[PDB]
Amino acid sequence: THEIASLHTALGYSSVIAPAHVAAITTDMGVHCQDLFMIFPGDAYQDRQLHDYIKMKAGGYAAGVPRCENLPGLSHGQLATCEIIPTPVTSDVAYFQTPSNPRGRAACVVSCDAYSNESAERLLYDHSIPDPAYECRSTNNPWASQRGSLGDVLYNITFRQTALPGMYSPCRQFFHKEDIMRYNRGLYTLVNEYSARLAGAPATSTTDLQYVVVNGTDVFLDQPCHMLQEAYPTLAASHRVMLDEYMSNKQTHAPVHMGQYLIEEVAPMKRLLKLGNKVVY
Amino acid sequence: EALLGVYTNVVEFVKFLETALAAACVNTEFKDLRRMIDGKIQFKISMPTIAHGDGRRPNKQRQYIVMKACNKHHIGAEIELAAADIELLFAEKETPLDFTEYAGAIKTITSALQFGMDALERGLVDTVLAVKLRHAPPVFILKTLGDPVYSERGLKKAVKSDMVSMFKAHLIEHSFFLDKAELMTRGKQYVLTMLSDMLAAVCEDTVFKGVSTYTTASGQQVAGVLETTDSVMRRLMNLLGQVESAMSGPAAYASYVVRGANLVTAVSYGRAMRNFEQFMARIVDHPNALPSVEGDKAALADGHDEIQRTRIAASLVKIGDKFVAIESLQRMYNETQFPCPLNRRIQYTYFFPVGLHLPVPRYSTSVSVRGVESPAIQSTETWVVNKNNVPLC
Amino acid sequence: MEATLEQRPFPYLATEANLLTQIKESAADGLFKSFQLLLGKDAREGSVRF
Amino acid sequence: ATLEQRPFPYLATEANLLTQIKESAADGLFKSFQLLLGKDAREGSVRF
Amino acid sequence: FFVHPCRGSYRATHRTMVGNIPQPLAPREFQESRGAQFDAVTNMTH
Amino acid sequence: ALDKSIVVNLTSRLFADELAALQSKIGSVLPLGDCHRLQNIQALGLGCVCSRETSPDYIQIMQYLSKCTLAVLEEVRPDSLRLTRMDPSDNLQIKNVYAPFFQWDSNTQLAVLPPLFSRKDSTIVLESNGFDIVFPMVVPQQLGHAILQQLLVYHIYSKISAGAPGDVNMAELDLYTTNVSFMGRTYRLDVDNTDLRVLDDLSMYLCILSALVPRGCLRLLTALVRHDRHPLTEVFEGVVPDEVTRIDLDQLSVPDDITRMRVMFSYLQSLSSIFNLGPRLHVYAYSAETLAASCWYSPR
Amino acid sequence: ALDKSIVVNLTSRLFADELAALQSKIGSVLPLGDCHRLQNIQALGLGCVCSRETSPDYIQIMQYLSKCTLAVLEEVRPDSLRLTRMDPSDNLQIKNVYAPFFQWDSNTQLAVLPPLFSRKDSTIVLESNGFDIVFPMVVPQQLGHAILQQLLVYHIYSKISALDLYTTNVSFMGRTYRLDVDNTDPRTALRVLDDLSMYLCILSALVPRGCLRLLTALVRHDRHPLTEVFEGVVPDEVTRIDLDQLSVPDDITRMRVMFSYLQSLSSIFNLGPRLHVYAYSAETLAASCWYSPR
Amino acid sequence: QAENAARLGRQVLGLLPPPTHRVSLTRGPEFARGVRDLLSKYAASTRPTVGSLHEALRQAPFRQPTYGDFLVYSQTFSPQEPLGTFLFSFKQEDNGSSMDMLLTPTSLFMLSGMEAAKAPQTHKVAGVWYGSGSGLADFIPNLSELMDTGEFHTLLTPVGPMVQSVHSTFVTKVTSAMKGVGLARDEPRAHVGLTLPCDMLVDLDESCPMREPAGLNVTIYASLVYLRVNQRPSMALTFFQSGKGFAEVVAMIKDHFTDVIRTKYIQLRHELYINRLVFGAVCTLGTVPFDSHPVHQSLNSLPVLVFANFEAACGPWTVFL
Repeated sequence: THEIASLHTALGYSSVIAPAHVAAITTDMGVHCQDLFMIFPGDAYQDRQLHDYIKMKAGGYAAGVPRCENLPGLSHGQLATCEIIPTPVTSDVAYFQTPSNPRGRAACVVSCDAYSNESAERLLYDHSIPDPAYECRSTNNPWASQRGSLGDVLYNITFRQTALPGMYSPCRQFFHKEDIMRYNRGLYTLVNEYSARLAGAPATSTTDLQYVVVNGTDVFLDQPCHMLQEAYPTLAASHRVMLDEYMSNKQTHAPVHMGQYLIEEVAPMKRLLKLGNKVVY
Repeated sequence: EALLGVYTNVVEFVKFLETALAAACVNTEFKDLRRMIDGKIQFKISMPTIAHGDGRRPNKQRQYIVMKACNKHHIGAEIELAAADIELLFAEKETPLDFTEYAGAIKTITSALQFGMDALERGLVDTVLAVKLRHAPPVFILKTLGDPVYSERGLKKAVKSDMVSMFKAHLIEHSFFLDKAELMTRGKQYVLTMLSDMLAAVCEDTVFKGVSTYTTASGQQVAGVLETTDSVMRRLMNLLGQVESAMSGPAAYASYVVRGANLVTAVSYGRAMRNFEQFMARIVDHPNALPSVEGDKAALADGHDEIQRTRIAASLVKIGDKFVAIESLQRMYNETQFPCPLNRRIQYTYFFPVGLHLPVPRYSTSVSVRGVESPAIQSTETWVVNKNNVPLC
Repeated sequence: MEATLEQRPFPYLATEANLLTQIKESAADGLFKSFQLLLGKDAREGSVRF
Repeated sequence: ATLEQRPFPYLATEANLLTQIKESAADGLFKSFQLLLGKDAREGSVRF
Repeated sequence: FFVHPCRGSYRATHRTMVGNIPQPLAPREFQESRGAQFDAVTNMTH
Repeated sequence: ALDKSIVVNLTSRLFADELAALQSKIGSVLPLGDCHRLQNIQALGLGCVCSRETSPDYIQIMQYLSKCTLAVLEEVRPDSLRLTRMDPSDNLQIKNVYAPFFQWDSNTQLAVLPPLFSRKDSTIVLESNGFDIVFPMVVPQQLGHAILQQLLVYHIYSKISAGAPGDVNMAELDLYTTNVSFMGRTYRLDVDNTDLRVLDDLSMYLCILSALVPRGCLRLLTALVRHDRHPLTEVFEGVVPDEVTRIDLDQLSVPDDITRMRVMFSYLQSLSSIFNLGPRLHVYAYSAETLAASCWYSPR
Repeated sequence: ALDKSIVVNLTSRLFADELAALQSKIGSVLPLGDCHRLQNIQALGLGCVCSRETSPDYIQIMQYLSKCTLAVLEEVRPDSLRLTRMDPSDNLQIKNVYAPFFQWDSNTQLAVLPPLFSRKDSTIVLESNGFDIVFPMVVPQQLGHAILQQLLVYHIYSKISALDLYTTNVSFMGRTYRLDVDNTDPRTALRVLDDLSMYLCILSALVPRGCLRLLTALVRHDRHPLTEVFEGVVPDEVTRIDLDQLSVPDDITRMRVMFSYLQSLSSIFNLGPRLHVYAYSAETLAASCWYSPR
Repeated sequence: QAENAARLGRQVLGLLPPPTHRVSLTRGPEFARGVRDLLSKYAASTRPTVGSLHEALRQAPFRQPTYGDFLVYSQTFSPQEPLGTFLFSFKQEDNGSSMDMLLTPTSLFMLSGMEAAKAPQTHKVAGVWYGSGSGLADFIPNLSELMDTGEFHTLLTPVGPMVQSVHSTFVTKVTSAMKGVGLARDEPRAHVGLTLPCDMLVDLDESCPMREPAGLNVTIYASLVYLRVNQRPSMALTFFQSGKGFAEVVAMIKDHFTDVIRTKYIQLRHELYINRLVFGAVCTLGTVPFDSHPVHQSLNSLPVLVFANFEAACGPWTVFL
């Protein structure tokens, strides 16, 4: 045993880290959705014949590293899970090109007064106040931002960690009230805790599926989505045709057509999109 | 048939003080750290004010006092000695095969003892780097906090909202900056204004700023260490030359022993100074002397003035006027099969629609699309592009 | 036993570096734990008692 | 004013202090004492 | 959802059909375009 | 400071075939009738008591194991085996080579039990000396108190089916006894119903209890009436079945009832201890790939 | 390492009478009260609980014997007795001078019991000091149990009397013996019997039915050497219980609780401390053994 | 820098097991000179000094525990413990490689569900280390059914007192002590004694006197009692302290739980389930030497005893009734 004591003699921050070079993308950015049959095993329909019917239309550990045995091998990497938040058909598309929350209300608590939970809760929930993003509407979808809404019913669950490996949920961070109120404090207390504490329930790494890391040893990751409280849009195209317009000409591309649209991605990494042999950065 | 060669490894012994990481630290050897309860460093910051004669109420004299404390760390190791190894360590004056049975058993216990020391010397370089990685906030937070022009008035509600918009705008544009150098036609000057802005953002205001600790050849001043992986160090060493690649530094640690009059107060009371003798000559030997940096520097650099200076193999670089050493620590991590902490993973969240409507005055802007535009059509899926540029529905 | 701050009249030393940047804000939003402001009538060396 | 078992260099006296300690300390002749039995009767350790 | 008298509490029924979703949240120009999608799939004749 | 080693010599050299089987189990636990370092072959197995010519026994083995000294193989050299001595509360290592294979965990309590399964699973025959060494059945304590129990029930109903066919179903008997569930896992044991003569002595004892106990406890309640009767004995009158309390004790005389009550208790303490106490040892570390468990012996 | 020796100071010189009996039993095991070098004689005897004027109760005496530390004699000086000590877990020479003599061998088992055959033979009274000394008895466990088997049976059939050849005789291969009961306090020997009434009727409630049907198939014709207790006639009770049909998964849950209650009967039939002899000399009457408490 | 490696030359070679006493016969009667620790009576002088008896103090017996290395989730093992608690290892199935479940006695107070007034002090303390009690019962879904048939006492193997706990955010590393006195980590040359709360421990030797023998030994026993409260199954864990020998304490425990036995077996005059008949079990947690005073402490208050010179010697579970 060797004992070492360390002290910091400067007042301000004397060390700075920065991302420089992306080595490779681990997680496949594909289409696989989260299955609630596998996250919530208890709840079922009354008829066993009708509940076995719907399971036919949809569908553990191994030496410390958890594996799913339904897939024999994977070709595009670690497979990403997708949630589904029900949304009215009339929600505006102009919310979707700019980075924001998947609920209809902006949830940045950093702007609020320090140690004021009631003022911070009033930003998240109360609808006498139009959005900190928008002054026109109160909420994009009242199915997710409302107090007892289905967004707040499904995904405001604090993680419970069964003996089974358990699974990660991307939407759980944006809807969980108690993990958002942790950032209500002053700025420099949030900067001091940004790198020192690994936050509440992130995903695993080098697995088949995205599991929530229940064994935090030497997992190094940091994630800027908790602090800044936004989610970055990707390529969307309601038809195959309008994705061809984005790669023929990027400037004279039309974002909204009569029935269809396109969202150009705004992400901190800018990938090389190459379909065919035409390359659009 | 016969053997041709029997070849082994000799473990590359790298201690803490030979690496350039010790430019970011101040090393003092401390005999009995098992006996310490707490550390303490005590600041007293006297703040001057401008006197101006507008309609202000003028400020009186201000004063701040800052308390810092140590952080304990523990390192473990492991040695498993064999049963018969300890058993035949004792009997000898047997046949000459039992001498070489004996002499091959002392080789086992010494190579097991080098392993106990190497696994402890790697632990310093690990735990000192883990100290640095906890107190290292990223660029996009600290760049906008490192300029006083945004917060001269104070952090009210409208300034905080005005900085959150700037953490986002700096995270989208200026992230992965060395990967953006290929696509930019300007290129090698974009990285240099990015990386010198990382230099200007770090608080250079250290207590030991006047202490001489590292020098180059010809007495120039080393200021800071940037640490990368091997793949990034190939880039930055090609973009900027390794102008000198040898620095000077102390050969050993600074000693602190509790001998003398420190020992009486350590036993009688529960406390103990650091450098009691220099601390006594300020109070009782020569009182009422105002502190002046030209004559007070010898009491700051306690020990670290006049440690034997030796040549340190490094790799320096010119950034602005400030010389920066460049390290890479993969050789101390890939030989032990532990993953390097500078290799690092970043998670993003990807927000995404499917299946909307568009309102009653429908419009278009495209010149070239002939098909879909009928109002009876309804889109029930959206197309996403993978990591490998394969579109999926 | 945690380490605590104490206002005893220590013989303070002189550092070359300035410390004054962003101090007035860092009292309001805490950069560091365990500080104590001292305004004008009370910014002095306390009377030593033992 | 606190009692403490730090290993002081205790000084030696000519006079005895042993007359009626068993029933004076038990009936509280003087406040703030502590009795040490056996292996506890030792100058323990230093820790600053 | 609706409010039920007695403290009162919030109690619920179920929008059985699709059209019980109110028209600010499922408008009529959607809802008859959704009907033209029914018309094209089954290939019925008018 | 003390020296412990147990080195057994032989009269004849080993064959090349028999050497590979003891190299397979170079770590094992052998019972051993003597505490000294130099010793002959006839004690280090279980061939001193259990043999083919003698009738197979359970209880006389279990009487023997708690009286016996255990030892662990270190290195098998022809012809001199090298065991290591087991001490009270001494820390050492065990490799788990036993047929059939039960999986060990750390923080389990190993209980040395006699072998009641097949011959080729248990023993390794030494043809050079003509003597049989027998490796005991090392099984964890909760299995060993449950692998015993279902096989002892299977031995009883095998005795009923041989006396009358209509009382016992084979499919009901096999599926509920030969499959043993432990730690989430299932083990289908070798039945060896090819002809379980090990367990005939226990199946004689537990039945001779099972008739004499309800006849016995009637007389023991009624003889203890006091005003200083223990107040928990008033509660247990509701536990005994109603058909038990209707025995005419006028049928058995006093010179018969002294013989019963002495047979009553003398079987009990001879049967209580042979379920309870044998050489039983703890394990605090285990690894499945190395198959090596760090153990320590508690002699009781 | 460790020391073990107890030298017993004594306030009067012993007579040549009582010094001759002590010199005869120079190797003997007797308990004593406290764990110190210097010791009064009023802790050496077992007669602090087993006296003449007080009615002794051999269960409470035996219950007393598992509390105490045990000691072995070394020398009998005319002033001071000198004794060595038995501690866990220590190897020690032991020598039996115990007068109801049995034969031991190497790898035998032992146990310590109160004197249950002839107390006047096993206790010498000290007329000079006034305090008598009672020697306990060491017995191998087969006869160690079989004496406690008979003493529990005796208090059962002494209470029904409110004769002797069936209740006071301990049986063994080759010999028969007499237990010493004239004045026994039965109250501590009946609380043990009160707890036997607790275990035994719960064992009558969970009796496996297939095992009772095994006796209805056995004792009628299949006669065996160890089933001669029933004398060829079935009990009337066993025919009453086996009217039900047999089912395997009923008795599996029964035989586990049959098993687990037979773990409990060790607690009521315990001996005192145990002695595992690994080597015993025959003509010298010494041995070597390691003391194991509980 | 070799001066720092010369310290490992001293301290490793000085700290080894004593070697086997093996002397060749050609040397002579030198082997009698190598027997020093068997010598037990040292000479005293008119004024002995440490320079006279440094050789008498040099021979010490060879005492060493065996540690257990446990890797625990940080939700079960609370991040703050008094460093001498007793431990249990629950075990149901090997699911992963190394994730282990440990139960302090305040943690098993919450899984039980016993009432407040029967343990009035630790109910406040074990209610603040944990949630409502369902933060732990999600690991064992069978707690309603392990109590019915009575398989819970067969799944606990008592381990011994804590030594060190290295705590991280998601995973706590716990080092216990078996076989004896565990060596203290942070304070050097010290010995970790075993701490029990004053509420769970039920002392057993207590007299006016109104005389019992002294000895060397007193053994701490654990008990675990199957009962039913509010028509729901629940357990009860109590401790005992007596050096009376195992033949008495089983009779001494039945007098303690008399009223508990009386309330239960009223219920089975009406329904008799053979699984319900098993009542309790008793383990032996290891010996304490005679006349050691259990020193009272207080933590936040929670009164907590502490037993110096505790050595751990685990036994099985024997089913008393």
